[PDB]
Amino acid sequence: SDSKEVPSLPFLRHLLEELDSHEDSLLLFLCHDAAPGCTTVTQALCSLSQQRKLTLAALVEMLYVLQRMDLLKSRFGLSKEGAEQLLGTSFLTRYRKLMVCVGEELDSSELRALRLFACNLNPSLSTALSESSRFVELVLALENVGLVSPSSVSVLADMLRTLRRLDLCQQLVEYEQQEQARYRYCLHH
Repeated sequence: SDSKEVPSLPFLRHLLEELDSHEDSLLLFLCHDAAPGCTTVTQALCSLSQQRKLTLAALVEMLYVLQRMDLLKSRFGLSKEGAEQLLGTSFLTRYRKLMVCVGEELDSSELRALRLFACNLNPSLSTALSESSRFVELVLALENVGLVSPSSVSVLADMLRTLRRLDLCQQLVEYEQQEQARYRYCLHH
């Protein structure tokens, strides 16, 4: 394999010192499928390294999703457009990236309403959610009881529609339709 496409871990751990706790949570969520059981970003990166999934493209996509254009420039010499050329070319899935982005378009009041909608749909979720739960944590909670998955996000779309955020609802409906079409007629990132 070409080592050029694999940044060294030390270079990465140093990069991590630039992210705060919220950003760490978002990255851990992005690595949920590939790095199971991990609780720290360091663990997730090590797991990805072991699988040779921690490529230049993967890191660039992570930084782009986190909107850290400062780090894309300083660490990879890439402008926003340069980074966009790499989107969809790593292990990262459109499902996970979309969920992170939608979460960043919600304010605390909207997030609170969504958590309440979820607990009303399934009261069992109350023990997995609190007033400090982030959107990505709400998504994982829904996934863990089978309400949503990478192939089905209509429950979340419905919740967003109830919130009157038809714009976010539409992004999820369109994603589900795109994923369905890809699976059915192509047998995504």
